[PDB]
Amino acid sequence: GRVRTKTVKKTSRQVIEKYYSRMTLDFHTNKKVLEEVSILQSKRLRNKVAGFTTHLMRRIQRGPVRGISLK
Amino acid sequence: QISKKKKFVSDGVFYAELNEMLTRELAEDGYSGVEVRVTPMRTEIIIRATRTQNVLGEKGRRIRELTSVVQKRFNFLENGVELYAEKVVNRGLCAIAQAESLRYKLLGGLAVRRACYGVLRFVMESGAKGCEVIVSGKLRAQRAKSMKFKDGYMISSGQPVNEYIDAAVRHVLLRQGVLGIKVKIMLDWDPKGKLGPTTPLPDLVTIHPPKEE
Amino acid sequence: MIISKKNRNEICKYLFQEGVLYAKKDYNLAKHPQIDVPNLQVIKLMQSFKSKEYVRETFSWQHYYWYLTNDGIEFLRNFLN
Amino acid sequence: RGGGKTSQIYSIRQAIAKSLVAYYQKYVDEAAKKEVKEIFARYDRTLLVADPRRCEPKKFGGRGARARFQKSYR
Amino acid sequence: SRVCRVCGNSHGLIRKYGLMCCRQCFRSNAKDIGFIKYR
Amino acid sequence: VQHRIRITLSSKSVKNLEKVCSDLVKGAKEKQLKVKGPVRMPTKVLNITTRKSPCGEGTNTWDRFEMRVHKRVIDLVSSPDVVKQITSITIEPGVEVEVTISD
Amino acid sequence: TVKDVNPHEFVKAYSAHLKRSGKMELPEWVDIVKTARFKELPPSDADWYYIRAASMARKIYLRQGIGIGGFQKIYGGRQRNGSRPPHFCKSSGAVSRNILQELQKMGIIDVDPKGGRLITSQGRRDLDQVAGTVP
RNA sequence: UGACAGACUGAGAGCUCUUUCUUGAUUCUAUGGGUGGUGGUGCAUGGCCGUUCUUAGUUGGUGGAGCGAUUUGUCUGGUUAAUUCCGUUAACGAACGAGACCUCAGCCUGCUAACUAGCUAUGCGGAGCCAUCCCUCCGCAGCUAGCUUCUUAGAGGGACUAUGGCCGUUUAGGCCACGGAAGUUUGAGGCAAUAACAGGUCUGUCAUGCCCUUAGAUGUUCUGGGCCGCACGCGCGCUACACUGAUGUAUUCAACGAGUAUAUAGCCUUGGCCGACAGGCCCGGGUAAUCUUGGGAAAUUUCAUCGUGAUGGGGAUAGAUCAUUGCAAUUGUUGGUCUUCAACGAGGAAUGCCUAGUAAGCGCGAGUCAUCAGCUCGCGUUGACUACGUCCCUGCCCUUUGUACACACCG
Ligand SMILES: [Mg+2]
Ligand SMILES: [Mg+2]
Ligand SMILES: [Mg+2]
Ligand SMILES: [Mg+2]
Ligand SMILES: [Mg+2]
Ligand SMILES: [Mg+2]
Ligand SMILES: [Mg+2]
Ligand SMILES: [Mg+2]
Ligand SMILES: [Mg+2]
Ligand SMILES: [Mg+2]
Ligand SMILES: [Mg+2]
Ligand SMILES: [Mg+2]
Ligand SMILES: [Mg+2]
Ligand SMILES: [Mg+2]
Ligand SMILES: [Mg+2]
Ligand SMILES: [Mg+2]
Ligand SMILES: [Mg+2]
Ligand SMILES: [Mg+2]
Ligand SMILES: [Zn+2]
Repeated sequence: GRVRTKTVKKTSRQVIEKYYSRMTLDFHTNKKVLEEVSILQSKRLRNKVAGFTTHLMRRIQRGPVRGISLK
Repeated sequence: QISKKKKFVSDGVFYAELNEMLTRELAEDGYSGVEVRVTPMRTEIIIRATRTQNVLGEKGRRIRELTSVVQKRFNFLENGVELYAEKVVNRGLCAIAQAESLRYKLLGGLAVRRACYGVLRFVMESGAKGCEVIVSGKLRAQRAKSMKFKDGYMISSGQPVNEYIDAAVRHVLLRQGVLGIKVKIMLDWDPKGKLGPTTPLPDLVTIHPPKEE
Repeated sequence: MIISKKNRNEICKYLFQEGVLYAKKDYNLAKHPQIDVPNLQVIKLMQSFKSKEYVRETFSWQHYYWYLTNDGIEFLRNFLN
Repeated sequence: RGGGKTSQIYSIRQAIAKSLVAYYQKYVDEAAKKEVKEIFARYDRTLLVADPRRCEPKKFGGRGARARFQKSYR
Repeated sequence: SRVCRVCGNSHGLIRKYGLMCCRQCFRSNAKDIGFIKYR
Repeated sequence: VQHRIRITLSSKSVKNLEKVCSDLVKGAKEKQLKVKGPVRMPTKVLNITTRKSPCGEGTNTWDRFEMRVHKRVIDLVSSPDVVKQITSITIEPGVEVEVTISD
Repeated sequence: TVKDVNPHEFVKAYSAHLKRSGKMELPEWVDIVKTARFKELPPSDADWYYIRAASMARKIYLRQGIGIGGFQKIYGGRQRNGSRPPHFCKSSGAVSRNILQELQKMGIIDVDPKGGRLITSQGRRDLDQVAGTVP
């Protein structure tokens, strides 16, 4: 039931693009980093987006990845 | 002495009787709403319209009429309450003004579809994220039918409906029936606050550009 | 409606002094606020002024708001002034 | 204060159990309460942590949280 | 001998808190008075 | 010289009322007054349930209207003019002030 | 004292105490009354009047400021109305008022300022002395 | 225009009449026009509401295909609660719905506090007692607090499937496990698309077209009666058919809400006294976290009595009387007291609701309200059995397929 929707998925890819090196594997630091690169309207949605940037960055740190274009 | 429950209801009912009284008269004036403020030693009734010279009458004759009968009716100390007439900063963003404009066109004898598209493009040209207009009644034929004119964006569910949609319903008494008018106008995110709301849509995001140093 | 000249005269005194007036739908209350009348004479002579368009009547959802109009001030001027 | 009869007995249970370890944490030893806690926890987990369970609100169309008025077709 | 302050209807009337509205005219004016339907 | 003056605040609005509440507190804290507040009072919740239909037909469906009412209290050890010298800032729309002289 | 002893077994002791603590007056309506509107039969026990006293001599001991309109509630209970649903029912005040009257005359309780009925200085003694006389 | 007595009439309605006063151009008479109508038509309408339909569905622009209706987009597949995603791809890029959102509940010995909330300490005061002090329970006040654990209400914090494991196009996601207040979107609700229905509502609305009537009224007002009537069939329910109980003691634990000058105390009503109950008289408190009320709720828990008996289960029916509400109690408003003691022995064919503080049990508050709650909307209290599935019955969504159906298989 926790399938991440388009907004969480799309923002998560897009937010990595603009700030890749600035991110990490920590969910809470990623939550805080995500706090000061955007303006959002709910903390539940923030954790969802930061949740889809944390492990996504393992699969990025592990191998290649789709539309997101890392310099 | 009166308690808090009876107090808050008393203020609320006063607003409704006032606002539903400011529609009987300022119908063909572009009345859009009323701000009932209560200052020390004075209580404000900030009427606001899209045609201010009409509500004032000549040299403030009509406003004299209005303040005094409000004075008398709702038992205020004389010289207590006042009425004021502001102008609406935008006309297209207020469905009350647009519904009444559309009503007066249909009453006068403008063709129905000429009126609805005229309203629709005005509201959009006024800066709205979207507009929606519904007319329902007997047009040219005894069986009733409903026409819907839509433009731009429009939401219908969730909490943000309350803080982004300005909607009005007005009856029209065209001969041989009643055509009801629904004007649903969608506002745009305006941080200044004067035209549109201040918070954005709940699922709108802005990823700030990554400045380089 | 049979209003006395006395009862008639007290209606329109208030009209000049203030300009506005307000009754309710409440029939035969026997004491109008702000004046002395059983509320039927006021209501049904406002209708006489409204029929002859000396008052502008916003029926105000059965709550009877009235504003005296220039057409009738001149005519009501020639009765008690 | 509050609750019923049974709920209070389950309450005093935690009050007694928790109050001991808080006293032990603050005044005896921090590792002399690790023994105490695992006595309480290996028996029942609800002598330290409450039940979040509460009275689900009533909704209309019936006189219960889930129960609905009996339905008749003819 | 108690009717709606809005329409003068004798049925479905709400004296609670001293509104004296019928159950329908109230619903028509509910948000204006300030009764928010939070739930 | 130094009295017991109580300011009572009620409103329908959480955010709006705490705008005024804190301003009064910071108003008088800039005067180093004895400001004992805010004492926060149980929120009253007026309620009406009405049938949604105008005709009593269909699945009987009910809407629960309600109103939150918030109750705030401030204590000032001050004078009847020091209370009014402070409480002259712009009172935000609708917020109810009813300062009285306590015992 | 009072709280270390069973609020039941103790009142048996204090019900045996107002028998043999000299004596007092006793209504010429005692043996007929049902003590409440909703009761079905009058109290079964013959020496119920002192048990009601002993049970209600601890009320003021363990509280303060109870009138008759509150003492009615303390002994009221459910009421079965036959066909219609059952409710709460408030018991009678003639019994409750008079128990107070007797213990007033005997120096266990007194009338209370600020309203109500308040325990005596020396009545507290015996309710604590006989309390000590319970296992 | 208004009236005396009597007739006439329930009527102290002057309604009409006897008679002769009284008001003074207000009116009355006819033509015409208005007005009112809980009168008709929801198959003339608006608005609102329900329902199709609680599911996941709907639609442009440009481009492609077809003479055209139409189609594609909107999908083979995996996944999801979801047209939600991964992807696919003659489509590309968008709009609604879904989600997000909003509200109460579940954690915060961290923050702002708080005598209209309240512990904690100390001063005294009462008692018990190895007793003099100490130990214990209690009541009253304060510059007692390096008071806010408990209560209120603001801020924000916290959960994101985050970490681990197996599964999987090793994608989206699935199952689990330590931790945690919390891992069905944590719980429950609010809002909620397109297209429709000849769905309901003209009896909510001086919302409303047309028609009917408009002074001997379908207008209004008053008296009285009816909506409640009883051979019978139906639906939601209350109380039971008892011992896992009835009664009578003793014992004592909530939460949500509520108190319109209510007139000379008055809505909620404490405390005193009278009274067997019912109910009175008295002093008062509160426009309320302040008084009612920290709402001393019931089931429950104890201790006896009953003993398989239509019994003391059960409480219909009815007789006598008393008290309260109201202008009025009759076709018993209701609450008492005594007496009367019915059917009912777990309910045939059928059939409803329901998956954890849930079902079921128990009581309380609010709406209506002068009085009446077997109702509805909320609240808390005790608190399970079962299942963790399927498409069998009843239905819903999508695809493929057949149709002689299109008011559409009730064809
Ligand atoms: Mg029962
Ligand atoms: Mg009629
Ligand atoms: Mg219809
Ligand atoms: Mg309709
Ligand atoms: Mg095309
Ligand atoms: Mg072509
Ligand atoms: Mg196309
Ligand atoms: Mg949900
Ligand atoms: Mg209607
Ligand atoms: Mg009926
Ligand atoms: Mg029902
Ligand atoms: Mg019995
Ligand atoms: Mg019992
Ligand atoms: Mg009731
Ligand atoms: Mg299932
Ligand atoms: Mg075939
Ligand atoms: Mg055919
Ligand atoms: Mg057939
Ligand atoms: Zn109404």
